[PDB]
Amino acid sequence: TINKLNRISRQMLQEMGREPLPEELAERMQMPEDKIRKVLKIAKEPISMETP
Amino acid sequence: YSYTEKKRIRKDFGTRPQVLDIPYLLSIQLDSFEKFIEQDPEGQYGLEAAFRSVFPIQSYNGNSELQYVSYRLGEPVFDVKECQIRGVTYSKPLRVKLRLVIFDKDAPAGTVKDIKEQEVYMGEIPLMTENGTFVINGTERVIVSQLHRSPGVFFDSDKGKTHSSGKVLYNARIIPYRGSWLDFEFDPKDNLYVRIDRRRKLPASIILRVLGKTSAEILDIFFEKVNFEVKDQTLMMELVPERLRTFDIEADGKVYVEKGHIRQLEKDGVNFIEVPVEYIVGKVSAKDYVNEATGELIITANQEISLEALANLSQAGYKKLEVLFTNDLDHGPFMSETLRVDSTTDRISALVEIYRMMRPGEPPTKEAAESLFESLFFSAERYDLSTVGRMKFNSSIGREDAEEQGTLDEVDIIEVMKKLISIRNGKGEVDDIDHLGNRRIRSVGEMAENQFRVGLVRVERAVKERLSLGDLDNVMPQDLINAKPISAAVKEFFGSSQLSQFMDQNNPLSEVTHKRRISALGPGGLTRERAGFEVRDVHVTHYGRLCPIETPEGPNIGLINSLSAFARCNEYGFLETPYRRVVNGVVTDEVDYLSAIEEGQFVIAQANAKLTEEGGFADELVTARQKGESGLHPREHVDYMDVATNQVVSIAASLIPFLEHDDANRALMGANMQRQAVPTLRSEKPLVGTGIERNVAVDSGVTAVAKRGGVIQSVDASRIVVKVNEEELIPGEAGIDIYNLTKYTRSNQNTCINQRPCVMPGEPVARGDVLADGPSTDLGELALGQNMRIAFMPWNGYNFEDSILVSERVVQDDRFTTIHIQELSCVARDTKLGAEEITADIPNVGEAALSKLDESGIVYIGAEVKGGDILVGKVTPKGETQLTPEEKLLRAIFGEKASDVKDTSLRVPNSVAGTVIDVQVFTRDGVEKDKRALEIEQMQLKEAKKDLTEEFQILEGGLLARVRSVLLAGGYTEAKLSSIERKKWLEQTLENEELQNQLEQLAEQYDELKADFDKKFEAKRRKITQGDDLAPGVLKIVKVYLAVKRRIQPGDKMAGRHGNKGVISKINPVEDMPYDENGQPVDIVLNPLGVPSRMNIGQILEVHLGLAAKGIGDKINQMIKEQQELAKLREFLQKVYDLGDTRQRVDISELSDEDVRTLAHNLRAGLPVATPVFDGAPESSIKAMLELADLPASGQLTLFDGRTGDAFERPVTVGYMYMLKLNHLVDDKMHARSTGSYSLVTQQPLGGKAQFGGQRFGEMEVWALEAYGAAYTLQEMLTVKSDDVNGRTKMYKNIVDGNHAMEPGMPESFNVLLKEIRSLGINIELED
Repeated sequence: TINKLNRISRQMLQEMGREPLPEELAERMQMPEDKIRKVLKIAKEPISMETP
Repeated sequence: YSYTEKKRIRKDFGTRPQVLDIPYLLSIQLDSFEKFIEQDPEGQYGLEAAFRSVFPIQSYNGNSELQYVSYRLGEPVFDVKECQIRGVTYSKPLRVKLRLVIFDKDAPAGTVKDIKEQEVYMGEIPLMTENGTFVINGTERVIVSQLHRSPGVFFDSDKGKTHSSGKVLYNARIIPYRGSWLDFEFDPKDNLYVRIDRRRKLPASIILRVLGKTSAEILDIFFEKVNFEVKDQTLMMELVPERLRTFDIEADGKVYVEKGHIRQLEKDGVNFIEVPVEYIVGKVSAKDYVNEATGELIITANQEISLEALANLSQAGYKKLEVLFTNDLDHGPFMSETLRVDSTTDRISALVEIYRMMRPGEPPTKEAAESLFESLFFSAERYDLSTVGRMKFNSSIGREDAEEQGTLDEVDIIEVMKKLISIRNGKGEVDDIDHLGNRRIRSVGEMAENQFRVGLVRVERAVKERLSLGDLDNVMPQDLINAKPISAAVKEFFGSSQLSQFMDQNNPLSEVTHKRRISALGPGGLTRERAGFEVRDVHVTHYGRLCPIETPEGPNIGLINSLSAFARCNEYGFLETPYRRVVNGVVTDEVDYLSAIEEGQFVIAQANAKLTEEGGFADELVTARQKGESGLHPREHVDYMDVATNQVVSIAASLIPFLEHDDANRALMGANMQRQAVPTLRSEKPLVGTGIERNVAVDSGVTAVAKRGGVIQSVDASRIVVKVNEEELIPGEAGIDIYNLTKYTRSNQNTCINQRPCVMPGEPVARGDVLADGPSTDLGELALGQNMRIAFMPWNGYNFEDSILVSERVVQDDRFTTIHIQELSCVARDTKLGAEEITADIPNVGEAALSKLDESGIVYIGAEVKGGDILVGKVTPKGETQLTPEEKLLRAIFGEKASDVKDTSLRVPNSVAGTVIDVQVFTRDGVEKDKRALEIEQMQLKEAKKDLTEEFQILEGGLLARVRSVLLAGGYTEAKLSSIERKKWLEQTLENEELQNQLEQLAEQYDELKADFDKKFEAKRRKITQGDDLAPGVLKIVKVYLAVKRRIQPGDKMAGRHGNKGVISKINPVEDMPYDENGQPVDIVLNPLGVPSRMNIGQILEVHLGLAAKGIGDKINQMIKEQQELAKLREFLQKVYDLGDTRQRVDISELSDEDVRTLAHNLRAGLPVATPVFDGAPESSIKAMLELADLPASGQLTLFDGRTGDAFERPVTVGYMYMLKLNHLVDDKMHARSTGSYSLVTQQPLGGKAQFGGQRFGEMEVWALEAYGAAYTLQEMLTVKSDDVNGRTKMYKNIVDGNHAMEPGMPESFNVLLKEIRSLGINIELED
């Protein structure tokens, strides 16, 4: 789901020239906007504690 | 004189006229970024070069390719101000036209079957503002230029510090912009050895064999051949005369010396000679000899010749034998020796050995080895000796061809090897690595281009991969390009690069110095620890290019430099400095910009050289420099002259008066701390200056400079409207210029940025005139500090060391009070338990703390808040919390139980008191806006409506005035025009076609004057109304801006411009200050003991000059107060401006009466004086100035002690010095902690004032405590103060209950160490 969201975001940013908004992404995916936000909040890799 | 400078003319004490004005200070950034962005038809600079370097992208099979057409930059979504407010990067979209030609498989390759053209979005490129800054993530950043090693070939040596003996070992290094490094070095055994990419070393003949060179060819290239035939049954050497100049010489008619000059006998000239057989025994062969009958190789190339070999050649019938030349001084057998040690015999074996060196532990194949070599150096995809690198390479080896090639080749490598051999032999010299002709300046444009090319290669691999596959029937080229890698590359460069630095915004000088900074660090540069003495030193080539004074004092000494005043970067990136041509013995005003390599040849005199009326030199033997060495040279031998006296010093060093009387060590500090000054409430000009302040103030961009001349129509504290002159109007323009001023805006260092108007309604202004003075600016002059009365005496130890004693009046008049704007943020997010809400219903908080909050829960604008006051009230849902039995009993007794939400609200930091001046509310799209959000939205919409209406009203007034004038071309009574109501003009009726067509188009244009302005206002409504793109999980952000007035107090750091810094020790009363005979007390008393030891005398001179300046001002004030005639004032002003033999001719005859009165009014607080660096005011001029002001010529007055009234036994130097308030305030440095937060792993107190952390008791402190014998104090610090979790709690309880005793335990750090060592599979255990 995250990978397909990234692919659709890439295609939409290519199409319109700016970053897609959550509502437009939800419309294109035929999925609820709340689910889109939930997916967008979990795509983070933990940051290292040794980073300067 | 310009209008802004005619208001206050600064007296110039210089004597040398200037032939070249100081150029724009921010050219190094603006020119580079213009090179990056502006389209290049030749395709050599900027984005075009990267596009043509990456494109066209060809598929592996050949089915299709993607090629470049053109690029363009779109319109920005937001301007600079909205980008800063919102917190987004100021950038422009990049749109590239790409076409995807499809080839035909059936047709022969190269047939264009189809063409598909589309514009592709390739990311957003950040934009440089007009002042040379970038707005990244809402903050202002500066990209520092880099001083890096220039690409090419450098010849160097170990200086005999590696081998046991001296044995100076020579190496040559070929370093490209991109690709592998090639190293050719010598060994202690005199063998040429080769390294690639700094790995294991091989004989240099391998690189020669891999190019298809036979050993005979190598010997022919690298050696000279001497021939030996057999003539008339005798040995026959072909004699070369230059060689001869241990045996008996032939040519009996001209016998030379036998076994014991040359030219005299060589004069006749013979071509024959006979040598003994032994002369051949020691030589080595040159070519391979083959016998057809035997079919074998009698002697090989590069073999020792023996008697048996000579006999075999004799029997073979061969008569001609050639051998290589070998000496011990001029020619060496190095190549023969490295051929001997080398085991390679063919190209294939050389490739195999190179492959083993490159890729060890891998089976070697011919195709693999061949590929590796071709790619390492002869591939344009992996090797690039750029234009600068190629130019340096060709200059190094003296090659006059292949100027456009960026790949090494046969000729290049062999020329490098030959030149290294020659350098070893003695012909030639090594290169200087610190020489500025070998170091290059790399600016924003080049770095941005490189990162864009990295992104383009990332997208080019995927584009190639997709092109390989053949389903391109319904595929458009915008479906092949992914702009995310390119955007990632540029964003990484502009936000995470070491050279993309947070802007220094204390004052305009800090801005200018940061924009003109060069760093030897950064990617592709040095490191702080690995840098040596040599690179940190001042080179003779730094004259006029790098400032030898301005550099950080510390680990970064010598690694961060500042551009000189007149320094410039040429097209190749090398620093160049201007010079005046000397033609026919006279100094012509023509300026030639010379680089170090061009500077070395010529002899350049200095600006201090005396000149005659005819333009020639006065004294026969002038001082000059040649090849970096100073000396005395004849007048006729001088080729160039310096253009200015401040050519070698940077701007900050050029702003220090009397710099020539100060040491370099203290001038360094003066220049450094001139960038740390904090602007005050009232900007005051320096009484003693250098004349460069105007340049810095104008070029920094903090001031509002008029774009077009005219008459100021309207002035207000936040807006200036200027009526443009009739000669500077674009046809069909409004005719007005609007300047909106920045009012109380936070800077990067939490200072105040404020622009104050300096013009009145009706004042004429020209182009370049200053309309509003920014921070630290006074009437267009840089004003970093204040002029303070200074007495150089000790005062009861309150100026001990570097301490400063300051009078109370300084505090009373707020001379050093500063406004600091601080930004605080409250982020309400979404949690698992619920969503954080901003509201005024804060549990466990009384109505006293809710007084300053509104219904929405946000503090009012203008509310005076102290530490602990609630600014934004936020409540977060909290989970079930377990209660102790006593808490349960308390809740049962008093039924108060309201813990549904927890108070985590934004509170003012402790010891911070200020006024809320701005509140910004950001709400996510789809979240209900609270009442405060709609209030701010309505205020913004009203502001936009009013601003647009007013701007349109003024511009339409100007344009209708133009209309009026077009009618006045004939001239009539517009009273009849006003007889009909203004709107009713559109209700008129005309029947004549001539009049009616006019009316038609006029109506069609008036109604169209509404559509465009409505479009502009609708765009503004879109910008304010729309939601904000916040981080995931963030619901609402409330930002509160606090303005804090910080007054001077003990502990604050105050300093001058001569490196004399100090800390204020006491705020003494006015009655305790020393006072003169007139009763005027001094405001600051400084210790004299700090002048002689640090040898900064320029302050004392400044002090004297300041006194004289103020004295003259006082006289002017008296003349104004006594209402004397204007003739006497004019006479006095002319007398003041005619002192000394100066280059300045300020005559007052053409100054009007009002101009004279304005000038006198601006000279009330003292006459400004300019003393240029190295061209300053002599002591005689200062004494004459003092005598004009009726002051002692020694600058010393008789002072009286305010506490006793007794005159001091000696006169005291009393004057006026320009003092600054540095950004080191005791308010931000005082910290204290008893107990607070602790580290997660080590269970130790955190570090820093922001985290309420504790001080570090390091190893040295432990050593000191052990030396004292203080065991118990050390145990206290180690255990019960840092990491004994039970011990520190027990200590706190014991202190609360009076028993000052401790029960030390085991530090948690030792337990962590134990667990770590056990995790390393090692049993560590505490025996009992």
